Amino acid sequence: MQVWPIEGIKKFETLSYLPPLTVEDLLKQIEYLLRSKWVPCLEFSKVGFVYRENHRSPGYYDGRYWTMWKLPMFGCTDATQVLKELEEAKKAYPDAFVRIIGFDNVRQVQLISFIAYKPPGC
Amino acid sequence: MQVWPIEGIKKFETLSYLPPLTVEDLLKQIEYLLRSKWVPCLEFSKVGFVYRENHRSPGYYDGRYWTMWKLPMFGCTDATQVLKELEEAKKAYPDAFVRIIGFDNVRQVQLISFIAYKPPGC
Amino acid sequence: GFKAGVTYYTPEYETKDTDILAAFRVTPQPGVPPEEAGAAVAAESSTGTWTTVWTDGLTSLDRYKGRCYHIEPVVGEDNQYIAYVAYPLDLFEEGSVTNMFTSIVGNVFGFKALRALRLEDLRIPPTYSKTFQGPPHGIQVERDKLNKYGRPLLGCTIKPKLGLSAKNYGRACYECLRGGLDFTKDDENVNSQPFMRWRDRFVFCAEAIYKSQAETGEIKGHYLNATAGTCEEMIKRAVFARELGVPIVMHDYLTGGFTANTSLAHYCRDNGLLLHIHRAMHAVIDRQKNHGMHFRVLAKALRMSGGDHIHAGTVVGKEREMTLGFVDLLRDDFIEKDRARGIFFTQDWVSMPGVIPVASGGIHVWHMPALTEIFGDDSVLQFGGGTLGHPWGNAPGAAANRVALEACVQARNEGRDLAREGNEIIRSACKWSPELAAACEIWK
Amino acid sequence: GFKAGVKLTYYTPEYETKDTDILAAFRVTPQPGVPPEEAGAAVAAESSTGTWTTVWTDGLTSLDRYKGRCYHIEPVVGEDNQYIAYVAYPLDLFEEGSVTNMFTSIVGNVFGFKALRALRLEDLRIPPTYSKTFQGPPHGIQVERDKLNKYGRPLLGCTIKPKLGLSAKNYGRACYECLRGGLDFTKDDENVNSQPFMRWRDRFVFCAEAIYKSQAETGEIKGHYLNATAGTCEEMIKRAVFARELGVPIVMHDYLTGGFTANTSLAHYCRDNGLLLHIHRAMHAVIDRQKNHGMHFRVLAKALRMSGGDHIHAGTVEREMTLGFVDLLRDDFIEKDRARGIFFTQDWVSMPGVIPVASGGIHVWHMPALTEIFGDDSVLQFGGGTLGHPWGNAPGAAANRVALEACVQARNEGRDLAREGNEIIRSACKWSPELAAACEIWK
Amino acid sequence: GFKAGVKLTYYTPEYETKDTDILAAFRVTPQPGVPPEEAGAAVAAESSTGTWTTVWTDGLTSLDRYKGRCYHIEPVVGEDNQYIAYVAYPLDLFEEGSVTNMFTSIVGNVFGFKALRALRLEDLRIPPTYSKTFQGPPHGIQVERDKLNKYGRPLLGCTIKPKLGLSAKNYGRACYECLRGGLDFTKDDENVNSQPFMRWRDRFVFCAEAIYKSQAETGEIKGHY
Amino acid sequence: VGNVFGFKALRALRLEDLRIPPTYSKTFQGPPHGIQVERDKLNKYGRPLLGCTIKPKLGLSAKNYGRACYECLRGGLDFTKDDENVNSQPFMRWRDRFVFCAEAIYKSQAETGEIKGHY
Amino acid sequence: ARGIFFTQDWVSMPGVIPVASGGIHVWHMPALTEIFGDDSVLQFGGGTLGHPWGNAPGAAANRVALEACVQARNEGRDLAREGNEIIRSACKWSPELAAACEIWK
Ligand SMILES: O=C(O)[C@H](O)[C@@H](O)[C@H](O)[C@H](O)COP(=O)(O)O
Ligand SMILES: O=C(O)[C@H](O)[C@@H](O)[C@H](O)[C@H](O)COP(=O)(O)O
Ligand SMILES: O=C(O)[C@H](O)[C@@H](O)[C@H](O)[C@H](O)COP(=O)(O)O
Ligand SMILES: [Mg+2]
Ligand SMILES: [Mg+2]
Ligand SMILES: [Mg+2]
Ligand SMILES: [Mg+2]
Repeated sequence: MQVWPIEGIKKFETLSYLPPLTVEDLLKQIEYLLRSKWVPCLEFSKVGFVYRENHRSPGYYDGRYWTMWKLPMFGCTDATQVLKELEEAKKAYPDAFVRIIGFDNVRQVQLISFIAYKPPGC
Repeated sequence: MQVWPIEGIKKFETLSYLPPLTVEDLLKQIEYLLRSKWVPCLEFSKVGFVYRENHRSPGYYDGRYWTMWKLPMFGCTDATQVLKELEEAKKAYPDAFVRIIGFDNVRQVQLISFIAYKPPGC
Repeated sequence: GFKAGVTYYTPEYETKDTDILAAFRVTPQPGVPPEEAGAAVAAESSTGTWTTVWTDGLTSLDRYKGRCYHIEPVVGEDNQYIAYVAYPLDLFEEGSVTNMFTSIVGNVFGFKALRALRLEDLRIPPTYSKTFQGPPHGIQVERDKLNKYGRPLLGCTIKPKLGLSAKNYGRACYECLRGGLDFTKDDENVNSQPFMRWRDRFVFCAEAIYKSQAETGEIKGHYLNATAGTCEEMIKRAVFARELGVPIVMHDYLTGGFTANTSLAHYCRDNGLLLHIHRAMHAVIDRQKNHGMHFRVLAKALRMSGGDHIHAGTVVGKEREMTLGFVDLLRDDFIEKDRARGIFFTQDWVSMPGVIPVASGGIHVWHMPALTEIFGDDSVLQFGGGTLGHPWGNAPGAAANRVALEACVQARNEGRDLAREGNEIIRSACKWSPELAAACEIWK
Repeated sequence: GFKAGVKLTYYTPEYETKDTDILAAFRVTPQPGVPPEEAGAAVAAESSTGTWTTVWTDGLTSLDRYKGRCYHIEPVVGEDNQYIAYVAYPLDLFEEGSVTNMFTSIVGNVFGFKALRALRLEDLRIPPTYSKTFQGPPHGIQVERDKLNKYGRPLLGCTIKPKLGLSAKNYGRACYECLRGGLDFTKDDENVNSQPFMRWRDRFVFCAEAIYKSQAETGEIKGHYLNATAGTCEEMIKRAVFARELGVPIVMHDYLTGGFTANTSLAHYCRDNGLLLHIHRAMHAVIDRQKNHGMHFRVLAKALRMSGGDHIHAGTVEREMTLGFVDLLRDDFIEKDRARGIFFTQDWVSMPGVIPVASGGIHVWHMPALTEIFGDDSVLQFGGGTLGHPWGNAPGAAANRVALEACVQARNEGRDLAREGNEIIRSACKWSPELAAACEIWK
Repeated sequence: GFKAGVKLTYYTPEYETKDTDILAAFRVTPQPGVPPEEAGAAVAAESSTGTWTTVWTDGLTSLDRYKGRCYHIEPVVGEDNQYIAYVAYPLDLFEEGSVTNMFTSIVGNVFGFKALRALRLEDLRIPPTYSKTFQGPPHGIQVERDKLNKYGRPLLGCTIKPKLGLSAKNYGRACYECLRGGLDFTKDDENVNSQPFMRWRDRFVFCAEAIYKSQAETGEIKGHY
Repeated sequence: VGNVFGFKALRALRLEDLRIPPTYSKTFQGPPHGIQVERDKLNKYGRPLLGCTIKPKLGLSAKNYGRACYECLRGGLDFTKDDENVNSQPFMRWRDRFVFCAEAIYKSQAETGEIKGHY
Repeated sequence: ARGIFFTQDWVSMPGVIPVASGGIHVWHMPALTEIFGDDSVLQFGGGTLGHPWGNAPGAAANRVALEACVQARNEGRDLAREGNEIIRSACKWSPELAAACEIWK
């Protein structure tokens, strides 16, 4: 019988329970986005999880929004371009978590979000 | 006249005002659980006391629940087996508090809880 | 056929599972046979009338009459008998202890043919008890809420009851709680008075509760007395306790009354507050063996009206059997008839939660073994002078009691006989606990 | 210094009571081997600041200002072990306006002290300084007479029977017939609250129709004591509220079984809404029957006057003792009188009085005696005495009303009701067929 | 000991019903090949504590205290595949005063079980210990007769038609004429709540005028549902 | 469906579908939030949500019930759930269950960093 | 053919998330994911509380199985045909899932 860890295993929703995603793994997830005609975008934060500082009413949480890295990559047709931006973000903010999200103009909502980089020690 | 300490003496309910329990002392308390036909279970936490972060309404407290070490030892008839698990917990989590709890399926409630291990600075 | 002019003793009657049964200790007046005494008890506590009334012809009386179905001599007494009476379920208002008491003991005790009368027990049928909320929480829920298991709970009753400022009162509370006690308590007389108004007491006691809780890491509480002159005031006090987020409030159920107590019990259920019940004034009613109401009846009534804790005496010494009897009636789900313990009827509570019995009085550390053995873990032991009287103060006094208790618990769990090794268990604990050693020297 | 653990302080024979002290007279029966001074002394300590071991917190205040004091002890003529211990309690011990606290403070603990074999609270001296913190009766004797426009005679009522078993409508029918015959009120039994087959709201509706039908027929104001006694305060008030909506004049409460906290709340509601409040003393005998232990009814009576009530049951016809507490219930100033069980001079400083109510197995032949004993300021309840008349409720009510007025007329003329009672009733029988019929059945 | 998981705990023909149990009579039609005993067990299991895989949390309490149990199965005369399965449910499973919970607890899940081709709840034995937690009728037969002062005959009413299409006033007119002729009540169709052309408050106003006009005319108490 | 299913001329009747016109549906609030709003509120995207229905449905104390919830949530499930039969009953009254389940929700949420809930 | 007898227009009224429940476990994850897609809730009662290592490991097993299915689907794999392989492959790096798969195969 094995005990599930209580620390060092904090999560970032979808795909964060799989082993660390390799560059190839990430590329395929990004390609899924482009194939589905969704717009990829990078987001980063030095705080990786939700909290409740300003209110505790139903549905209210702080820390859901992170910061946008530049703008959504509209018209992107090369998944490699997204990786390029991820590398730039990591270079500028090596101490920040970076996730890849996706927007769909047809459904008119954000509909994808997965962690792509975690700072050393996080 | 002697003054009761204000620090370094935080408690863990039943039996925590007694001197540190020896291995022999611990086995006797476990056997009591077994003779009483109750099910022993280990619980651990890196936070040893109660607090009120999410609410302050009557009867609500955070920190009452700790994390379960594996599962309740149903059918256990050897107090030594409980000791074995306590040692594994201490080895896996030397910086966490570990307590032994008990459940009774007749009264249908948890009915035992005493500290069994405190780190090297608590 | 009317007939103006000037039916209750039925030994052939078979009780219904919906009947409320009563066991009355009756002392007939001279020249009054016990059979006549029994009928009077039943008639005067139900449909009996001195003269014939034509309105009886508009309904079916044998459907609403109380019936004395059995009478037996009292062991030892020469003119005392136990008369058993059955009352139809339809006579009682659902969820009202006030009506149950009014219906059964509201009139019969003043009947001329009865020199003396005492209600010993009541068989509350499930069909009637299910119409009551009962304890706001009950034994098991309380232990889970406070995260306390495997030992009696400990509390200190603050003294002097009257005379301290709200702040000095709260200071005493903090010191008691930080030393190891689970609760501190307001005296039954402490409501709101000149020099110590209730809201000020609530504020300082709340500060004390939280200061001690933060220091020790264990959940603490103070029985904040909400007993008041009016229901509006009583609720007002419970409301502020709720705002403060404290775990428990208190009520003197007999002096405040059942209508008010039930209202308070409902409020506590709706707001997650534990309810400590003090039995002030009970001895005015339950002390004499020949007249009144035995405490076990008042205890069942409280469980039905609502309370999480209830004082059960001191039972201290080495009455024991009678106390264990009503303690079971208060805590257990099913209690079999046991005359040796004052249990006249088998009582089935059909899952209504139990109430934690509270032991109090002039008890101290040397009584810990006996108290633990008598009550077991599901009890609250209150030490007033036994804490505030410690030579080193409240915190050390609390520690002495907590240590003495855990020593007894440890010994009992290991299989030792508290009823025989009690003193030795305490003496052994004195070896490593200076606080306990100091307490034992003063009260031995 | 605070040193230690485990009649020298609580027995003060020359203490002079203060006008603000609450005084108590306890009938004490000491255990064998216990001096009466220690007995009376323990009564004081155990009903105040007693403590088995010394506590340092006592040094943070002045306990002598909070202790009860036994200032006098005397034997009860005829007992080798029964005495009356007088105790004085400081005003500061009591919460203003709370009978609940007064009872808790004085009788909440002492009765179980084992050095005492038996204890009975006989009387309490309620100081004006404390009674002025209580509303008292919602209306009181004088206001009630003015509201109902009834003067010069005891009021009359009928307690409906059978208490349980009748439908709300049949119940109301019985009420109408009683009221139309001459009775001022009809009444719910103490046990009648809300039950299967007769729920309270239905009873209130039909009784209201009965009240108004009989009032319109006779031209005299009528009422029915609608019992608001309930399991919770919310329910109790809910019932008083509907009575208010119906516009009826009076409601009822079983003060001891419902409790003082609830009773005080109801008395307040009645004052705020112009409702008279009839108080039934159900369960009092559990406490006040035995001379050796408990609380005498006069204490429970004073407590009710304080908590609030316009009527209060007082018996059925001991004599001297009854006249004593009746005065305590009705008058403004009552001088001490041991012959009538009045242990303390009682000054009510204008708090209204309560109308005493007589009930039980009484009938027309008891009318002269009842009128003589209680006087005009009382209510006489005839349950079987009305519903048991051979001609029905209306004639039964008429018989009682006639018998009463015959007694009142005679008394007013100067006749001795105590000696000419039977002759007064026999004479009335000669012109009242209704009374004659009743007199032949209950002679 | 707790292990993996996977009628063995629900068909108890020896079980003696308790006076506090809620009893149910289910007309069950088993799927082909399903033994009558297995179907009855399934009815009890799937309407109570039956779980597909063993869960260790069951070890924290006493199951036999919360399981519904099929205590009797009777074949239905004339059917080669129909039986009445009787199930007893402990009192503690039900929330006091809640018909919603009683239905949820008994018929909330079992009717969809694949092993049962068809299932029909025929009756329920409501124990006094449970029914006493319910208010029941606001008034009931006897109180109603006393309130309306009507005795010795069935009451009479007319259900207004057309249910929809009349103005509130024309509707009330129809009511008045019915009541004045000798009927005790007039009635709103089950479909008549509040709709375009006849809003509820307007209907209540005109029906009230009709109730009182007819009552004053006849001298008998009138009403409109 | 209020009256027709009982007509004797029909041996059996089943309503299969209803065409709700926009003119009628627009008079209803509809879902308090709906699929998209829920995903945004919980900050969960790209996968089905996961939950565990607590068992045994009846028999556990409110606290033991809550303990089971905490352990389920901390392992990766988004929600834990009350059985349809679990409302308020002897041994597990609703307010006690709410208190303990709330402690479980917040303990697991703080531990994992993901938003948690209990039906 | 799918029981839709009328064209239904909801004119922007929000949708409701469908919930799958019953005797389902890790091996059903691929099928469940393919049938309902992302906008659904999958309830695992016995499928969690029945895991040999307890609730936390049970939850982890279900969360891992689901994300493995989601990942594979996103890459373009056929869940209806490669389901078992997707789960078996995930068992290699997830002891929790491996334990679950051994119990309910
Ligand atoms: O303040 C206190 O210390 C208690 O209230 C005390 O005065 C009381 O005497 C005991 O609790 C026993 O009383 P009972 O046996 O009457 O409960
Ligand atoms: O219902 C009634 O007819 C009365 O309630 C009656 O039962 C009662 O016996 C008398 O009122 C005297 O009672 P007390 O003297 O005890 O008040
Ligand atoms: O407690 C549970 O585990 C569920 O509530 C379960 O008992 C129910 O059978 C499924 O939810 C499917 O039922 P339906 O398909 O009928 O919804
Ligand atoms: Mg006290
Ligand atoms: Mg009466
Ligand atoms: Mg219709
Ligand atoms: Mg379910």
